[PDB]
Amino acid sequence: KVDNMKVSVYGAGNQNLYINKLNLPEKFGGEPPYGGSRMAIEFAEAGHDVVLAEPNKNIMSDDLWKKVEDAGVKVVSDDVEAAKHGEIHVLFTPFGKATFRIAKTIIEHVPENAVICNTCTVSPVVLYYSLEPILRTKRKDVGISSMHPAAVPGTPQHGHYVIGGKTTDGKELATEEQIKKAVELAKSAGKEAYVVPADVSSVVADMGSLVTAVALSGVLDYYTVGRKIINAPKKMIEQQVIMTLQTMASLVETSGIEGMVKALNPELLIRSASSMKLLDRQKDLDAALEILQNLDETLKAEVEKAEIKPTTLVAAQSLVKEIKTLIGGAAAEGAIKRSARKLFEH
Amino acid sequence: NMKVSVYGAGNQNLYINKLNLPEKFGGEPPYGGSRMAIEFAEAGHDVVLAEPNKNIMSDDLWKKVEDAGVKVVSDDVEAAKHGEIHVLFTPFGKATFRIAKTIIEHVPENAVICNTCTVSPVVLYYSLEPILRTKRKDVGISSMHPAAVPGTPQHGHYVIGGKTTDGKELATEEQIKKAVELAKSAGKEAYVVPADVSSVVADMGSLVTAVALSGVLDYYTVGRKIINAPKKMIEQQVIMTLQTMASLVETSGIEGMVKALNPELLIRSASSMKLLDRQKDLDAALEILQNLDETLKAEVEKAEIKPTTLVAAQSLVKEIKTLIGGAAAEGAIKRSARKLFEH
Repeated sequence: KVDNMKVSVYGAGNQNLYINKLNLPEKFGGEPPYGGSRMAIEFAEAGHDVVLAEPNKNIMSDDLWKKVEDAGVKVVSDDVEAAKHGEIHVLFTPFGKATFRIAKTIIEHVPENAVICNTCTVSPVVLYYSLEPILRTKRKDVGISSMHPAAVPGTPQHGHYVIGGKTTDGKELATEEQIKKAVELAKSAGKEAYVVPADVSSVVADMGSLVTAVALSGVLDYYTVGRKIINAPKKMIEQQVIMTLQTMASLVETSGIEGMVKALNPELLIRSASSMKLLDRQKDLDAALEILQNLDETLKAEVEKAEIKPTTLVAAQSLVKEIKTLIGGAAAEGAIKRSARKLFEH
Repeated sequence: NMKVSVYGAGNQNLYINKLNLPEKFGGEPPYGGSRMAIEFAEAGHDVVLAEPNKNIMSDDLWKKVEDAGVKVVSDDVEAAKHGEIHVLFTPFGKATFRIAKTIIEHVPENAVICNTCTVSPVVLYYSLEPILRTKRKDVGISSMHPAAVPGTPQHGHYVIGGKTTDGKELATEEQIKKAVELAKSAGKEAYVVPADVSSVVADMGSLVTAVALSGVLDYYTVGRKIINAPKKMIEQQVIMTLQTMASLVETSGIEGMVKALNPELLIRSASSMKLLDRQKDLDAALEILQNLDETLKAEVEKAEIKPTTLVAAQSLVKEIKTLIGGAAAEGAIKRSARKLFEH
């Protein structure tokens, strides 16, 4: 049963961002409003009973608000009023500011068996962790998922959503029924919807997908050159890929992007990577060599001023296993949750 | 001048006949480890090259090695007793670890052992740590990463692994100084980089480092200048992406990682991020991912996605240090790092 659901959307979307910063109408298409308010509109046009919670009326003009009201969306300023309404709750909080606050505000008011979905930025696993004390105790009925759009809702390019489902390591953050409800809601207005494990969904579909796609292209370039030209052993290539990506992630975590750049040194990196220009067409490498030679002088200045903080070489998944064997599964999971919250929530 | 031992002449068939370095990059054979030996000997050092496989190069190339004043031996133990500095140019499998373990109890007092390519000096240290801890507290571990094949014109420097960013000294200042001088005496520049990052900047995986970095900087620019996303958000997203990718390859291999991330979905989302006039990194990526090899395309669907735990790695390291104490946390980090990168 997935027709005429009661839906709550939180956040109309920063129309100044969409209209003037991204200039979506002229460069991508569609008409405002965009984002969360457009999601509410499309859900309502699909026959769902939709409430949009938005505390700031001034976030868009009266003329765009009329578009929302005409779709039959009910607009409220109080998140708690939207919380009591919906069986599915969609957080449209792109800048990861309000996401935790709104979730914490609504969790003790949402109806029995409600599911709460984040749309972008914050990973549903991190959202689950932030809510876990109540989800484990008083609200075991509530599910956590996500509904990541492929492009800003309202633009022609938005043709699907990615829904965060059971994690690769077997964690169910929402019931099968709750996930099915999110999937079918996502399909409103003719959209495609795909379930991807919740521990990877944000890396595939959110704005960080830019980094994912470019890093992946480098990984595949090296895999090809490594195997087909150099005949470097596969396990060696994988070990180097792991160490590269892990080191880069760890340095950003301790030292920020500027500190990470300072540690890896573009000038050294250009010299080493030039030696790997070994086949016909490696446009990813060509592009990187040119970008790294032409860094912004403002970025460069902040890089000399940056401090490289202590950063420990790890094999991360191997370390997880090792921690489980030392202190047991429950305590290891506690350690993983606490440290994930310290980086991604606090 | 210094007593130097080099281990491994280099696969001349690979450099000359498979890769055709003389015509595609330049220079003349031999390349790799035997060329390092030649250059060190021509700079006035007392060099032994240990190479058990006489057939690894033609007779004429061996004559070049000998004419440079390199002493060639077939036994790694003889080379072990010779050198104050030991440079491993070792087949890029497990031979690095075997040769290191073979020489460590025979090298002189205060010797330093340097790897050249592939293996991180931190991992080499971990592989030898039960011996370094106790019987050979005097022996240092470092690296001399050429960052190009020695003998090619592109080889102009070495990257030397120094004190780690978290403050571990795997070799003394005096040992690191020898590696620097060994590089400078052969007309190369020498750059000391923390040992925990040196293989990432200098070895073949630097291809991946450069391309991944360019994407990180692309998003940093979009994020700050167009979206006005907060810096910490941008950083959190970068960390999540790079960590998830590393973790998926660790559990599931490159194909499993590709399967988990789904190139078609990824292409669609990343396309929406073409928000600047020139993002050649993104353009190149979209073309690469849209046009994957049909054989590669095939082994990805066949791949299994294994259990993979979302972590904040450095936060988790701090968390384990406080939980079980620094000594036990370091043991856990060492063992688990050896399990992936050595075993």
